[PDB]
Amino acid sequence: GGNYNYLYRLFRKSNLKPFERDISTEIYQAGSTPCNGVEGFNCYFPLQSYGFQPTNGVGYQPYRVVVLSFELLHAPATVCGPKKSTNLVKNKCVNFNFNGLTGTGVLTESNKKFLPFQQFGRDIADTTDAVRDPQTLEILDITPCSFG
Amino acid sequence: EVQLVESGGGLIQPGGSLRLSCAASGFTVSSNYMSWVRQAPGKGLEWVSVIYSGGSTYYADSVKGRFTISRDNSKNTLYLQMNSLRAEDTAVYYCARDYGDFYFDYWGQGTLVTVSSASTKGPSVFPLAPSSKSTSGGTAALGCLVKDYFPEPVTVSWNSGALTSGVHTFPAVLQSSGLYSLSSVVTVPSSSLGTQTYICNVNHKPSNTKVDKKVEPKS
Amino acid sequence: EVQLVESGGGLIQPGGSLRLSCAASGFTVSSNYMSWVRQAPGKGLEWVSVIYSGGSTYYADSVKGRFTISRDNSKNTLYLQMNSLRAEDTAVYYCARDYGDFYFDYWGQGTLVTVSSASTKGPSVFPLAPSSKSTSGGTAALGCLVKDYFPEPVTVSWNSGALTSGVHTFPAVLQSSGLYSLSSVVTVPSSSLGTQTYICNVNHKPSNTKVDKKVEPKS
Amino acid sequence: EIVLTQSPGTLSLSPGERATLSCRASQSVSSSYLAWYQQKPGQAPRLLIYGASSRATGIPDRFSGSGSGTDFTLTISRLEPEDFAVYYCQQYGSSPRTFGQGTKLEIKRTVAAPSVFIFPPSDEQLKSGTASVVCLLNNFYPREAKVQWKVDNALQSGNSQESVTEQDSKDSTYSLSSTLTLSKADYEKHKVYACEVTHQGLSSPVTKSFNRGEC
Ligand SMILES: *[C@@H]1O[C@H](CO)[C@@H](O[C@@H]2O[C@H](CO)[C@@H](O)[C@H](O)[C@H]2NC(C)=O)[C@H](O)[C@H]1NC(C)=O
Repeated sequence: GGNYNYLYRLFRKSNLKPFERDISTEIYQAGSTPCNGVEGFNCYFPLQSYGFQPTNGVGYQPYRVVVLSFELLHAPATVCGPKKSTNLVKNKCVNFNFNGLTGTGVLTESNKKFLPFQQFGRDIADTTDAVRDPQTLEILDITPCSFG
Repeated sequence: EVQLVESGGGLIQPGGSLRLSCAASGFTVSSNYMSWVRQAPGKGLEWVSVIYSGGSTYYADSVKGRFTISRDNSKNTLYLQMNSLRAEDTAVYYCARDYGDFYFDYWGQGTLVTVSSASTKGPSVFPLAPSSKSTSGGTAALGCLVKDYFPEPVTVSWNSGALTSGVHTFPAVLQSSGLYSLSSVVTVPSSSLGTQTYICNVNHKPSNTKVDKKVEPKS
Repeated sequence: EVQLVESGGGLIQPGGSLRLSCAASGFTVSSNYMSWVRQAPGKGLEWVSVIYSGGSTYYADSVKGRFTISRDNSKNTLYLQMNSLRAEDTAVYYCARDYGDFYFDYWGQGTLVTVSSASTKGPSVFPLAPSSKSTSGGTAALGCLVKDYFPEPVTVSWNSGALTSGVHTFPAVLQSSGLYSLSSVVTVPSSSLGTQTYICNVNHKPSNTKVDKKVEPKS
Repeated sequence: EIVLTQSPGTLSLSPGERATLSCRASQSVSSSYLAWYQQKPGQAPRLLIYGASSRATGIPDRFSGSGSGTDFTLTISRLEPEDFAVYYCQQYGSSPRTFGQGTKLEIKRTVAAPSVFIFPPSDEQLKSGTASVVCLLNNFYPREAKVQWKVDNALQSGNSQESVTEQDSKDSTYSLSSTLTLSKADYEKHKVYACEVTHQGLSSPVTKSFNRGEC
């Protein structure tokens, strides 16, 4: 029977700027004489419907289209991709990264209590000595691995 | 909606270049598509090029890199500038108003594109007298033979366009020499062999030849 | 080893450009040298250019920066493209097969290079009748005068090439008007003044003129 | 593949009857995206019908196109005689707009024999040095006419040219002109020039002839 509910404009005076949009449909005059806002000669409807049928040849098939258009410029990015999370050991001098905090040492279960917006703890003389695991939200102490 | 006159074509040596013009009238020539189509004289119809109302153009693959179309909507005049002319692009061409689906609804008049060959020569005219070997009963035939010319469009009228009865111009013939030739004949009552005026008016439009020749019975 | 036909030359206005062609036959045209040599019509022989079997080219000093030679060994066709044509390079030219020491052993046929001048005009023909002032005893002479033409190579035959006895075409003469002229005459027994056919066949090859003129005793 | 191929290529009929023809593609086309055209010889070609469904204005309704896919027909319900022309099919479904080759439409007016007439060369031309000998065949239905030149009863081959007129809009006949070209020299070597016309309306062929140099 067919799907003729999908249409396209086929007339305009000029081309488009990138991602311009027009929904306004008016009787497209090539007459040079005004035609009352009514149809007829050299004033035509600017839109055209698609004539679809299941027995159409290849290329005459409905192809659903999606495009991507990205934003960067200045300001602080709002979007972000995914993230990997191997696993957390314990009691094995390790090389760790906690969402930005890069370090080395032995990780151990803690018994301190941060406030529920604090990520890591610091010592006097300003060295990172505790962190909070982002996924499970538990505090872990960071001790250096042995030297001497 | 009276429109699409064509002009410009004719005798041109190969390797040259020509801008044709198809002017229209009574129409907004900017806000539509136009097109060009050829017609080989022994063959069918073959599309040449299109323009858009936005202004995008397309061409045939053979004429790629050679032919440029343009228009002036201030003077409503389409311009087909053809370049690097080869001796197979010898068709008559038609400007065509275009609609929508790329139907060519309104059509031009036509103009001949003829590649260089034997240059342009004028016709030689003889009168073919009415004779008893052409006479039969009530009527007898007389005519004019116009031969040896290259520039294809040539015309012969009878008595400045007066006689339309029996006047029949036969298709021109292309000789081995490369030049055309034709003969136009008209029948007229045998009682009227020499009585009235029968002068063939030969006009050659690519050149400027105009000669009137009278045909009278044989001496 | 039958080879080296030439073609292409003729009437050309100065400032133009022309590629000549010398095709050969029955020979590996790649694995040798060829050459070009001119012959001024009043003067001697002057070498133009050479190519190598490897492909290196050389030229005369006067034609430096002007003339380009080339070849297609797929079609065995030498190409002399001459450019920026001056009105002293008016010689006849010869393609020449070359050997070794640069001997030009095998030779072409020749083709005329004629710079623009008076353009190309067709000949005007008159028959010079046999007369008693030309008659003496057993024989009398008659001929054809073909005059006022620019495009130097022109030919007049007698009776489509039939008579070879007494037929003598004299060298064309170059008038002050800039056009050539000549006259070809043949003697024939005075008993045979009008008796047989004596029609001079005039052919002009740069143009396409072909006219047969009969010569008869004076009225 | 997109190539338009006519069914017959020509049709010779009698007016007042239902005309039907088709144009065949070289593949199945996307749905009804084709058209028809007609060409009047010596005139501009004109619109026939868009989309193989309905025709535009300026055209009456005696005509109907149908079909789907490779086959696509055109039917004229009754033969108007003034509609005799060359008729084209045109597509716009494919990415080029290809054409066909046309179909000839005409009539077969009752068998009519030609008036024949032979013209000797004019004295002006024999000065120039060449002789054209024209033979005319006037009005005639079957165009399949034969023109045999004979010079002193020798059938002449390869020095003649013919041309023929378009079928006449009034009486639906044809007319034909054959020209024999000789040199003055060769012309003056023979006596009888004859033109023998064969045609279906003639029970036996007609020869018109003259004798060079007889007023
Ligand atoms: C992060 O995702 C994990 C699942 O991958 C959430 O985890 C589980 O937490 C419940 C809480 O009772 C436990 O019973 C399950 O044993 C846990 N499963 C796993 C696979 O760990 C966790 O709650 C999420 N945290 C945040 C802040 O989103």
